Amino acid sequence: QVQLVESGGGLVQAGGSLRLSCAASGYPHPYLHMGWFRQAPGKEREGVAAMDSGGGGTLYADSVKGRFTISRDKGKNTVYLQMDSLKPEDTATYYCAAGGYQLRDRTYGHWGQGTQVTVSS
Repeated sequence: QVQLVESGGGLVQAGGSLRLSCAASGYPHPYLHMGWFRQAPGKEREGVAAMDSGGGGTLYADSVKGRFTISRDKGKNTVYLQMDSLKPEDTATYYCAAGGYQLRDRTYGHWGQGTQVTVSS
């Protein structure tokens, strides 16, 4: 139904900055949301950021407020995660998801394969 492709991950220095990209098939759902989630080894997956199709509505996990920014290029159907002031504990697989609500992972029915981010001190 909707396929999602993440890019932009890898090794980065602590204190540094990355921008992740998520390309999606078709067009953004008009009322449901697209989100970034992450899952570190041994831990449950957790929401990072989400937004609506207009782009006006955005929501962030407390852990990343003020450091990460979600946005869209409507010129495509690509959503971005700008990640600044990275910390070692931000190390995780980062996933793009579509068709869900806010940071409620169980409401999303489309998930990317995920992209590794490792933050090196």
